[PDB]
Amino acid sequence: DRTNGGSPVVHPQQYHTVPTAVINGAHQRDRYPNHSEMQTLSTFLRTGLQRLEIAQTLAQHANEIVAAGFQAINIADYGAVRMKRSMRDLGWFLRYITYAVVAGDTSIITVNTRGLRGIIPEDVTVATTVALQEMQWKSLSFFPVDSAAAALVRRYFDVLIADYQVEKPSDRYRTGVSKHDQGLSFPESYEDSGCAIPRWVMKPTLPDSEKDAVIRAAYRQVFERDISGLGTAELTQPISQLKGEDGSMELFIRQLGKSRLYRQLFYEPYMISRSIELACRHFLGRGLSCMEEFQRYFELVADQGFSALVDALVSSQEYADYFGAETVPYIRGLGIEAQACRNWGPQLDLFKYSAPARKVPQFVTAFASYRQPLPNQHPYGMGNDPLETQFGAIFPHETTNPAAQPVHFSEDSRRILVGHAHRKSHAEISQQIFSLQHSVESVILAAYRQVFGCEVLGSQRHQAAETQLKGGLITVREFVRQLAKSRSFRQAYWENLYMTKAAEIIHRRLLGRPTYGRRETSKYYDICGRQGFYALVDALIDSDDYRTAFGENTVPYERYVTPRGLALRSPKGPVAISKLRDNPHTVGEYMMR
Amino acid sequence: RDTVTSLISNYDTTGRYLDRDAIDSLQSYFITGANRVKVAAMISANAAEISREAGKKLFEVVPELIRPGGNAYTTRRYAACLRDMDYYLRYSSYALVAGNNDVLMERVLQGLRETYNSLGVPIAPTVQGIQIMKEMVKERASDMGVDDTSFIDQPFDFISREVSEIS
Amino acid sequence: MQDAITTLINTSDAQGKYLDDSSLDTLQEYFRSGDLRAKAAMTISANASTIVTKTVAKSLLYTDITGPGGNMYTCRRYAACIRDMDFFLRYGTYAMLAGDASILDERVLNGLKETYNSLGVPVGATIRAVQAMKEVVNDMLGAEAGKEVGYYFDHICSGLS
Amino acid sequence: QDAITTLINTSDAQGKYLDDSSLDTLQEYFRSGDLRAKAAMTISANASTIVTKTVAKSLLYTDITGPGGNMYTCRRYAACIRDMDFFLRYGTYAMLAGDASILDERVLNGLKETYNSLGVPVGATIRAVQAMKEVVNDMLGAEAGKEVGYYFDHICSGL
Amino acid sequence: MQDAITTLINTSDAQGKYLDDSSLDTLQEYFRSGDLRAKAAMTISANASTIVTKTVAKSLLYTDITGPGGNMYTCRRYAACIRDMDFFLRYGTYAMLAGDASILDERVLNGLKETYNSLGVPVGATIRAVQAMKEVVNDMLGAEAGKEVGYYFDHICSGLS
Amino acid sequence: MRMFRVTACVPSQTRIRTQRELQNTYFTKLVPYDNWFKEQQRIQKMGGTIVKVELATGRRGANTGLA
Amino acid sequence: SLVTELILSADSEARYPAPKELRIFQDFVKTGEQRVRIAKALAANEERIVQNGSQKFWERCPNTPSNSGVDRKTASCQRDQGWYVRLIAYSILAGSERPLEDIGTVGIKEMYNNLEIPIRNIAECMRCLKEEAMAVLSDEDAQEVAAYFDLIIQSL
Amino acid sequence: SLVTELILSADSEARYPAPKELRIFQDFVKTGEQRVRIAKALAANEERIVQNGSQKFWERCPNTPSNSGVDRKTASCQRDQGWYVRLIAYSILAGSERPLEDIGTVGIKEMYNNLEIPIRNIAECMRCLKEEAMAVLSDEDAQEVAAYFDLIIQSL
Ligand SMILES: *[C@@H](C)[C@H]1/C(=C/c2[nH]c(/C=C3N=C(/C=C4\NC(=O)C(CC)=C4C)C(C)=C\3CCC(=O)O)c(CCC(=O)O)c2C)NC(=O)[C@@H]1C
Ligand SMILES: *[C@H](C)[C@H]1/C(=C/c2[nH]c(/C=C3N=C(/C=C4\NC(=O)C(CC)=C4C)C(C)=C\3CCC(=O)O)c(CCC(=O)O)c2C)NC(=O)[C@@H]1C
Ligand SMILES: *[C@H](C)[C@H]1/C(=C/c2[nH]c(/C=C3N=C(/C=C4\NC(=O)C(CC)=C4C)C(C)=C\3CCC(=O)O)c(CCC(=O)O)c2C)NC(=O)[C@@H]1C
Ligand SMILES: *[C@H](C)[C@H]1/C(=C/c2[nH]c(/C=C3N=C(/C=C4\NC(=O)C(CC)=C4C)C(C)=C\3CCC(=O)O)c(CCC(=O)O)c2C)NC(=O)[C@@H]1C
Ligand SMILES: *[C@H](C)[C@H]1/C(=C/c2[nH]c(/C=C3N=C(/C=C4\NC(=O)C(CC)=C4C)C(C)=C\3CCC(=O)O)c(CCC(=O)O)c2C)NC(=O)[C@@H]1C
Ligand SMILES: *[C@H](C)[C@H]1/C(=C/c2[nH]c(/C=C3N=C(/C=C4\NC(=O)C(CC)=C4C)C(C)=C\3CCC(=O)O)c(CCC(=O)O)c2C)NC(=O)[C@@H]1C
Ligand SMILES: *[C@H](C)[C@H]1/C(=C/c2[nH]c(/C=C3N=C(/C=C4\NC(=O)C(CC)=C4C)C(C)=C\3CCC(=O)O)c(CCC(=O)O)c2C)NC(=O)[C@@H]1C
Ligand SMILES: *[C@H](C)[C@H]1/C(=C/c2[nH]c(/C=C3N=C(/C=C4\NC(=O)C(CC)=C4C)C(C)=C\3CCC(=O)O)c(CCC(=O)O)c2C)NC(=O)[C@@H]1C
Ligand SMILES: CCC1=C(C)/C(=C/C2=NC(=C\c3[nH]c(/C=C4\NC(=O)C(C)=C4CC)c(C)c3CCC(=O)O)/C(CCC(=O)O)=C2C)NC1=O
Ligand SMILES: [Cl-]
Repeated sequence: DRTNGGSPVVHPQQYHTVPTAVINGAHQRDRYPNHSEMQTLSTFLRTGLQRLEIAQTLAQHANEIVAAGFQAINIADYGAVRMKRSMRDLGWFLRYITYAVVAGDTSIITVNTRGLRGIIPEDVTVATTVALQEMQWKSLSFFPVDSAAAALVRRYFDVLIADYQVEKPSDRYRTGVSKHDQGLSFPESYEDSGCAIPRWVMKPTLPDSEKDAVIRAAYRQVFERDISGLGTAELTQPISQLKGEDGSMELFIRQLGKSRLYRQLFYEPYMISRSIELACRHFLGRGLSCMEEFQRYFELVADQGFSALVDALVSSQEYADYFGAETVPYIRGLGIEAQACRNWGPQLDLFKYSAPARKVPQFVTAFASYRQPLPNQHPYGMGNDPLETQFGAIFPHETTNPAAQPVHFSEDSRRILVGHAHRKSHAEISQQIFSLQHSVESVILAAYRQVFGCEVLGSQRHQAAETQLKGGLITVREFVRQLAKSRSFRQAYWENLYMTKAAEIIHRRLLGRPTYGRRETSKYYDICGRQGFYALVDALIDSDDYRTAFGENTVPYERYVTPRGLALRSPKGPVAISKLRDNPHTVGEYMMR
Repeated sequence: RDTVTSLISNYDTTGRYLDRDAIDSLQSYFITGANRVKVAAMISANAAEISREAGKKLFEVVPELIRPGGNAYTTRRYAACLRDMDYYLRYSSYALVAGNNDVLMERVLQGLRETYNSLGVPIAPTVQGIQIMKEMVKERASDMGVDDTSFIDQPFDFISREVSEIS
Repeated sequence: MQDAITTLINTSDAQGKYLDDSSLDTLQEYFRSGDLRAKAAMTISANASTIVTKTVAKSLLYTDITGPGGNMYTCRRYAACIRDMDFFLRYGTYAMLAGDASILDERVLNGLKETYNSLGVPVGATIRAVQAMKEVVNDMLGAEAGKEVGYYFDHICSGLS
Repeated sequence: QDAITTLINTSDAQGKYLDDSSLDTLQEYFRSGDLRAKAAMTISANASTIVTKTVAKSLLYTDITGPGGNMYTCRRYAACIRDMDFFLRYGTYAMLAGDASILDERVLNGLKETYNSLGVPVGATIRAVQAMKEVVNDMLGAEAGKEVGYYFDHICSGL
Repeated sequence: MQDAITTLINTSDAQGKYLDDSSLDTLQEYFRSGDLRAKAAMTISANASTIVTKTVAKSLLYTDITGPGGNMYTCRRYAACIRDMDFFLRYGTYAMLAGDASILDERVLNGLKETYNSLGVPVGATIRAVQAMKEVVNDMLGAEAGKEVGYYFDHICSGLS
Repeated sequence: MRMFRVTACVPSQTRIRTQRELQNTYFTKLVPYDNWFKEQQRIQKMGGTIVKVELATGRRGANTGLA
Repeated sequence: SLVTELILSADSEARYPAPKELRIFQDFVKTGEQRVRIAKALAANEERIVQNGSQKFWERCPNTPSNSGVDRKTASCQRDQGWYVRLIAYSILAGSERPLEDIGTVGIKEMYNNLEIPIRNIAECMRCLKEEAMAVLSDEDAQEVAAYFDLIIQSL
Repeated sequence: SLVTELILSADSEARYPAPKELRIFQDFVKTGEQRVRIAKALAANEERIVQNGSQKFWERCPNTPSNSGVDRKTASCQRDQGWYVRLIAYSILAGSERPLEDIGTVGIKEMYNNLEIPIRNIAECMRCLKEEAMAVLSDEDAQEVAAYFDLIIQSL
């Protein structure tokens, strides 16, 4: 019903362990973990003995812990479901304490507990904190409290009680930046679960290494990677103006954007629209929110160049609202702020490091074609549509230059195909038919040029079928089936091909027309997947469409194409779409009356 | 685009002036606008109750979502689901004011299925909770005194239809 | 359809010489892992339906991806998911036996992401199903052949993710 | 996602306390963690030398460094070196995590499309990464080299 | 496809008139170049394989494109190149005898750049080879008919480019 | 190119910064001429008191050569 | 045009134009002078050919929408006759009936049924126009033009 | 390779490989040591099988473009003989004629007819290299190489 922006694989972080946080920090700094991060990992793995045995004893005595766990409530007055949820919550809290102990971080507790004050009905919060305190007392009662890790269990229970005592924490807000931009809200649990992103702020009195760290993060934001090791980052005047008391991080972002390094990376190999999307990534930390934002950017580039677009992005209200003056732009993804569903696919394909690997501009295609009806496309995306030439299964690769526009067609949806029957005439399409073009030999050759769009070598000749048809033992339909069951046909159209692409190209060669919808394509794919290649060839030759169109004594021929096929078959444009205006009069040349 | 601007844009794209059918439809929308504003007011006064109680009713009828396998188990995911409920209620109220689903088209259905398939969010509990929200706003509108509950029926049904699958 | 032998021949043939000593060591490695690859493929052939039953049992059932409005609802869709899982098992086996995943790359992973995004098939869910299949084969085969076939199962997941 | 995250994810998905087999898997991770960390440190102090030796033994004096090859045109050579450093450091990240999730989320997704769009040979990349596995094996020891070659082999799996 | 008479007729029909005087002398130019166009087509048809032989011998042979790692290594790739050259020369004959480049538009240059970039067929070397074919056919048909067929060969080269 | 040395303090009135979103507001910044109009308008839109605007680079009354 | 039929005949079986196709080609490229003269004559006397065809057509079969008193319908009929004999000139120049087919006689039947004009009335008018083309042209030129007029007659 | 033929035969019928196919696989991976030995021997004596092949191929049929006085053509003939014995070694290692066919013997005829070298003289030279491969290899190895040399003789 509507075109798809892509559903990429996302892994939302529910919490942080100790190793995940350290690796997140080292990764977000683009470096090997250093000696203190090394000491983090090694010290936590050293305490792992005590942590695992704490979790062992707590899981072993969980039944008695939650059995032991203000005005005590009545079972009958509270309700059976509410009593069940009280016991479930209590066992759940103990489980998450053991989870935190093994993970070495209270991030799971703090994320999953801090905003629970009113989720639990808040008239039983005194009962809740008394029960949690009694669980703390009992867990320490059978875990000896002199100087052991019972201090650790006390601290983790205290952190759980402290998180639960925190009242209503305000949801974070990604406010709409324009009339076309929707505002979004964001729970603080989702904010605290999200991966910590370093906020590189450059102040004039920072030490040199901290400044160089901020410069390196600026390179990683803008140029997508660290270029400082290379001699291409020779920008000694911008760096030097940036380091001391002047030329702040915003001016430096602009200087990085207008540099020819940025043009070589993200403007020279791209058309304007893809370049605009990448600039949105590199200067605001987010993709295009809406079509109208892209209209503003595209018109601005059209009359003033791309450097003015960089100037407008870093001079925008949103830039000063998020990154201010001396904060490096950072990527605003899943847990950093609230995400919109509008650009979910394009923006998650843009935040990925393989965003320059795509040339076709993902945002504008999705945003425009959502406000348009369904496109003329094979039901399993446009990569399944081969190139309408005489021969050769030429499909768009999913990896090499991904130009993918996924679209959901219904099962009953049918493709519009441009037939050659209504077009042209008769005795114009009966020159490409080759029934029984009366010589047998010509019919063998034309059956080849249908089955393999060009004449084949002698090793690819199916000479036994030639002798059979010259003797009248088999008819044209059986010969075409034998050619389509030859080994070289399998190599040409079945082995080195995606299976539904293989089925579609065999359908185009054996039927002379693309498939219509998921009925046909689903049936062929199911046949060739549960039964195989020769079964699909037999089912396509014995298909009722083959019998109605090509019968038994007629070589298959192309009958229908995609409209893209005719657009390829008219590079000068179509014949007569509206009467031309040869020798016209325009104002200005007329006004000089 | 509300009903007015959508109908005007359609006639602009075909080049016609306003015929009497458009004048009748515009006057009908302008008459229903008092009820639409009343429902928007009740919604703005009871939105947290409506969205949260719909989430609670959904988790009672679909029990698995708060169970450990479900994609609303922890309170992080629970709060995310309730915030989604508030999202649906707010944009359905926007569409109720406008009388048109363009707001839903560009700001609710613009990739919701892609997000819910990326995160593993189940589609059908989401539309079941949307229907619980619709029945809730229907019943407190009927108690408030609005006989015509037809207007408040449409945005939740549109979100459900565009989000749900084909059986 | 390229295999470890044919990849070795093609890298030697693009440079224009005979296969060298390190390539011959890689060839010996394939020639001596062939027996366990054949035994693993025979076991997979015997127990493929049991694998797919177990795989869907531990990963795709009793989540609301299976209930009404799921992608596994509307029984033809369940049969479609089972048929796809069979295809991943068979093609991971084909890649395992031949030594290289060229069959995966050319028959499955080229356009399956576009197809699954077009149908609305949840890609993370089918990645989870592939690694559940990987764990099932790990459980009923052992480590060595298990990690050898889980290599190409993880290749399938990489082509999906 | 490290090994602790994947283990607690399984346990919380089935809704129980950490089971004895799960605790045993955590035990293997936690008491192999010291050799993992040591390997991480010496992989950090000797990453440049490893990349040098691996380019020397796998990617040099083949016709991909020659004219018309993929490691002609010195900036492409520097990009090749940086890709090798990324692979080394992210295999290190996975080694410290105990899980290949950082690989699946930051390297292997995005890599095949990038390499096929740029025209980078996948086979030369995998032979370079396996040379990396051998070099880290030789300079580390069999156990640490195997534990990091598991993640190097995961990277080669995604290619 | 279209020819010179057809495209003149279609432009005049789009204007809604008969063949005007300018299209008339254009049609006279066609109707007096016809005999030499037919003789040039006959001479090309007599020596198509020899033209492809000289073309490949002067443009593609003794380069890295034919050695190992080149596009014309692995003999069936050489045959595919030779058959593409047969197509280029035959369709250039079609466009020369027709008097319009329309047949090259609907049967050669449509999707051909996309096809060659998909296969890794180098397009600049193909342009070099088609212009070598232009020199070969210019050699023994003469300048004039050679210039006429080289016009359509240059159109082929522009379409590849 | 001619530069403006601008000191201004731009306050936030629409958002509460939690602990990290707080950056600074009192910035002294070299501003290019071709953007200073838009920066003045932007920091007037957000509500900043502009206390110091001087011409860091270039002279006054330049008919040419100012960039 | 017959050149296009020769090329599509040389094409679609993957072969260079045979000597016989070149023989028909030289015959056509030498008859081109006569074709040009026929087309010039037809363009010269188109107006009176249409008027005399309308004269015989309204005399013989007067129960048509053209002579129902409305001047716009008969203006359309006049222009249609002129367009058809112009297509006859086009097919004369092109040496084959393909211009006639692709411009006026492929979807002719459903065209006139949408315009509600009876088919046999158009066939009668085309018989009249064929007779006018006979009366103003020499015998060879009459045969050349009458072949395409018969092509229209079959098409209705 | 034999493995690729077993996988593609298991494919196209949508079924896992049979016990017979995997049995052939075990036999082949056992024979791989002998096949590596044959490949090493061919790679060791490539120079001298090419030299002696040229010797007797010029002693039998001198009416070839090879010995026509151009030493570049002799170099090309030597290189072609070396490439084809290398392809035979590839078929030995692969165990199927797939490297011999796909690189060498699909477009033999179009390539060598475009090159103007007559086909059957190359057939004679390949017989010459077959006799040398007899002369230098042990009997089982000679038969294994002979299978692909006879495939080459079929190809031309
Ligand atoms: C109850 C509703 C179901 C449920 C919800 C759930 N959703 C998410 C995460 C997100 N939800 C959205 C939604 C929107 N963004 C928009 O712009 C719009 C229109 C205004 C909508 C509806 C988004 C983008 C996300 C991503 C996170 C974010 O906040 O930006 C989650 C959390 C996912 C996770 O595991 O991290 C949940 C739990 N879950 C259920 O089980 C119910 C069926
Ligand atoms: C004019 C000849 C035809 C025409 C044009 C038309 N285009 C748009 C909209 C866009 N055009 C583009 C184009 C480009 N992006 C690039 O990067 C490049 C630079 C080389 C080009 C040429 C884009 C991205 C858009 C969208 C942004 C924008 O609208 O400016 C429209 C408007 C479409 C709409 O729905 O608003 C139009 C009308 N239309 C015709 O009918 C002419 C034949
Ligand atoms: C009862 C008549 C028989 C029976 C039932 C049984 N079924 C399952 C498990 C499942 N059954 C379904 C059913 C459907 N999905 C659909 O789309 C349709 C049509 C709308 C149907 C009927 C599904 C999806 C499952 C999977 C479990 C789930 O929901 O996650 C079981 C359990 C088997 C197990 O181990 O999971 C059983 C027992 N058993 C009998 O004896 C009867 C013959
Ligand atoms: C199952 C584990 C998951 C799942 C699957 C699912 N898939 C489909 C439909 C299709 N799957 C394919 C896949 C392929 N095409 C190929 O050529 C190959 C073999 C190499 C594969 C794997 C295709 C083409 C289809 C479309 C078939 C059709 O047109 O009917 C469905 C059904 C889609 C529908 O709406 O009917 C399903 C359910 N879904 C899950 O939830 C699992 C995680
Ligand atoms: C000579 C002035 C100095 C010197 C040279 C030296 N070079 C190498 C090895 C290589 N040199 C290159 C160079 C390039 N490849 C390119 O694509 C470009 C752009 C045109 C350049 C400059 C490469 C890639 C290699 C590796 C070999 C290969 O091609 O695969 C060596 C050998 C180093 C080694 O360890 O073997 C040497 C010695 N040595 C000096 O002392 C001079 C200062
Ligand atoms: C080197 C051993 C092999 C090789 C490498 C090569 N890579 C590129 C270009 C890029 N590589 C990447 C990959 C990444 N960037 C990252 O940040 C990550 C880690 C998270 C990865 C995996 C990217 C994005 C690029 C694009 C441009 C860039 O240089 O960053 C090149 C240059 C390709 C070109 O034509 O520009 C090369 C040469 N190539 C080989 O042949 C070796 C096998
Ligand atoms: C020869 C001068 C150059 C060259 C050629 C080459 N081509 C192929 C493969 C194909 N060529 C085509 C071409 C066409 N299909 C059509 O319908 C038409 C007219 C529109 C043409 C010209 C196709 C489709 C293929 C693929 C299928 C087939 O081979 O029949 C190859 C083989 C490459 C491969 O990997 O298959 C080659 C080598 N190579 C050169 O170096 C020359 C510059
Ligand atoms: C020698 C046994 C016979 C012979 C040889 C001969 N060959 C050439 C020229 C070439 N031979 C080839 C061959 C191949 N290209 C490939 O890709 C393959 C690999 C499977 C082969 C075998 C080619 C392409 C050429 C052209 C040069 C080049 O490689 O670029 C010649 C010279 C022809 C000339 O003058 O151009 C000769 C003499 N001649 C005989 O008489 C022997 C029977
Ligand atoms: C830290 C682990 C964790 C916990 C314990 C948690 C709390 C939680 N309990 C919840 C709710 C309740 N807990 C309780 C009960 C308690 N929770 C307690 O810990 C104690 C001692 C009490 C008071 C008796 C009740 C009555 C509810 C009502 C649920 C409803 O409104 O329908 C919920 C809502 C989802 C659900 O119904 O399952 C959440 C999100 N969510 C988490 O992530
Ligand atoms: Cl701690």
